Order: sequence, then C-alpha cells, then structure tokens
Amino acid sequence: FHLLYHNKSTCAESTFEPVPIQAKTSPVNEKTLHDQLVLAAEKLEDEDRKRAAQVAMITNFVGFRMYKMLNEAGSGASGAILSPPALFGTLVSFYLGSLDPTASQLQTLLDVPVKEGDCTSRLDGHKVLAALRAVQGLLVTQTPLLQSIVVGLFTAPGFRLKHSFVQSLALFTPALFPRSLDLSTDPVLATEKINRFIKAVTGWKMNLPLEGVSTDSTLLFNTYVHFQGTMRGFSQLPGVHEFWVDNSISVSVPMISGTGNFQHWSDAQNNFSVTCVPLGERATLLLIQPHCISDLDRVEALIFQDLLTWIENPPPRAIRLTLPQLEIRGSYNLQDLLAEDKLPTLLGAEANLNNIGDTNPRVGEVLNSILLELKAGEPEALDVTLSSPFLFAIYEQDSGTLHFLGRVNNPQ
Repeated sequence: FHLLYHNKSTCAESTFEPVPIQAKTSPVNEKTLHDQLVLAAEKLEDEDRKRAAQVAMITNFVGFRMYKMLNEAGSGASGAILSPPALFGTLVSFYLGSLDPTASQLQTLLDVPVKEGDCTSRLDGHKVLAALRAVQGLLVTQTPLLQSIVVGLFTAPGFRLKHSFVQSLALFTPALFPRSLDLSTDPVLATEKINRFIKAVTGWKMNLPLEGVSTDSTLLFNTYVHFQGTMRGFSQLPGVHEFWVDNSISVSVPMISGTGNFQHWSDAQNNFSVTCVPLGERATLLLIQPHCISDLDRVEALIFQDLLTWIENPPPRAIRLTLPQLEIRGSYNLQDLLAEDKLPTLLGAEANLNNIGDTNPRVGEVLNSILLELKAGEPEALDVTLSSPFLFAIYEQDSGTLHFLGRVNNPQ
C-alpha cells in the first residue's frame, strides 16, 4: 500500500463552535454532489487508479471484519447492511483527528503495520480519503447508480472543532454538517432533534434510533449513506407476491423481474447458488441464495469471509431474474462493533483525538446509517426467483471495491 503512506516531503490552529442545530439550513442537493463526483472520477490519472485499487483492499478487508462484528452484535430482524467505504472513511476521519496511541492503534485496525520509529510508515489520511472519493466516483460513472454520503458532527455546547479537521473531512464528503446541541439535560429529546434535522436537510426516510447517547458526550460523529439503483430492463411485476421469511411467516411485497444475459452458477460443494447482474458498465449486483433456509448463517459466514475468489466467471445466459423491490435500512454505532472486536476504548474516553478540537472530544457515538434502494428501470430463459432470505453485494469491477454487502431476511 505504498501510495497511501506519507512521503519524505510529507514528513515536515483556528477553531470554531458549530452553529446551533436549530439554525436554518439549505438542504442537500444530491445531483449537485453527483455531478461533482463525476468530475472527480474523470480527471483521474494512472497514479490515481492504482491508489483506488490499493485503498479498496483496505476497505474490503475492514468491511468484512466489521460485518462479522455486526452480526455478532445482532443486526435486527429485517437483516443487515454495511457500506465498507462509508465505514472506512469514518475510521480514516478519526485517524486524521488522532494522535498516538490512538492514531497507531487505528492504523493497526486497518491492517496497516505501524513501524515504530517511522513517519513514512504512517498512513496519509488526506491521500487516502482522496483515493476513497475516487472509488465512489468510479461507482457512479442514464444515471442508474446514485450514492450520497452526508456526515453530521453534533457537538455539545461550547466544544469547538478545529477548522483543519473539518477541512480534512471535506475530502471524505462535502455534505458535511457540524451543529451544536444540549446532549446532557434530556438525551432522548436530543436524539429527536438530530433525527429531525437529518431528515430535514437530506429528505431521507431512515432508521431513526431513539436510544439516547451518553450524557457526558461532547462529540457525535454520524455518517449517513443513501444508495439508489435502477435495474435497466427490469419491471415491477403486477400486484404483490409472497416472500417467505421462514416456514411460518410470509410478507407480501412487490417484486421486480428482468430477462437478460447474466452469469449464474450453483455451488454444489457448499449448497448455494449465485447470480451476477450488471448495474451499468462497471457495477455488478451479486445475489447469493442458500439451497436451504436453515443454512443462511453458514453460507453467509462462508461467502463473506476477503479474496472473493469463488466469484467464477462463466459465460452469461438467458436468466429471468425476479426479486423483491429493495428498500433496505440499517444503522449501528461503530463503537459497539469495535467493542465486539475487543478494543472497546479505541474511540473511548481514553482516545487521543486532540486534532479534532481545542479540547479532547468525548465521543458518544460513531453512527453509520444506511438507506439502499433498488428499483425497476421501466423466449425461454432460466427462472431465478428470490422469494426467501438471501445475501447481496454491490461490487465494482475497476476499483475492486465492495461498496455494499448485507443480508435480506425481510423486505418491509
């Protein structure tokens, strides 16, 4: 990963109190962000594309790792979903705000050795978030794919953020909202305000956890991801259809169906099958179905383990793929997943994050919150039908990045 480290030349503070959460705020413009993200991806050189490749490996490794900690933490009845790039960026943001021992420990969490007595063995956050942004650019370049990330920095009254830190965050995403609110006096009310505010500026209907945060918190970092996919040549089927959550629970849900030349195969060794449909010239949706429902866990553990070498490329074939229209939501506190990962205080009262503000923040939650949407774009083939729980993943052929991976036990 040499292109992610500080160079020999690289090895050589104004603050502010964020405006009150109440303050009037022009909403996000998802298509103004998208048009800028296109620009970014199209100016990329050969150096840039190599970095993208390198950063993707760190992202994928860390992604699986934390998805496993997610399912050990319990993800909920509906299923689970994770954006490694969103996750990765969040941890890199904190890396950029940290000093040793945290700074090193964080790097070690990203499987990047910290050679003691070596600046050049340190990750360059700025270079990394740049490369990370490239990979996001590559995903969305008819506009069939749309992904928008917005970060909310929610500070306790009085606590001041360093402008340098926020500068660094802009690389990860410009859609960046630092606001101040009383987190101590009524923690439950404060959670309503953060949820109200996010829906007001993004216009996104999302998991709104109502569980308050710690009363002594002075900083809340929250990442919000919103993905929209259009499956071209797929149409919504008449009426609704049964999706068997298990032998004794049905949910009626709208399906979408498409006929195309897709790759498909059955792993007879491990009792599951896979389909690979493209989402544009780059992106690819993977759909894994266990041959039997009581095997979901095992197949999930087995297939989301990092080298993804079971992705076999056979010739495409006529496939009538039918699946539920997806409107997935998921939300979790990164602190919990590390806590399951056994280094509970990695971003814990003991963390050295003295480059975030003019005092060392007490971090109350590091939330990733997801909304994924996959929808309809408008003789004899092989019918593939997802009417029971399955796993999915959006993979990107050029960066090799797993932008999404999760499980669908039930669709709203």
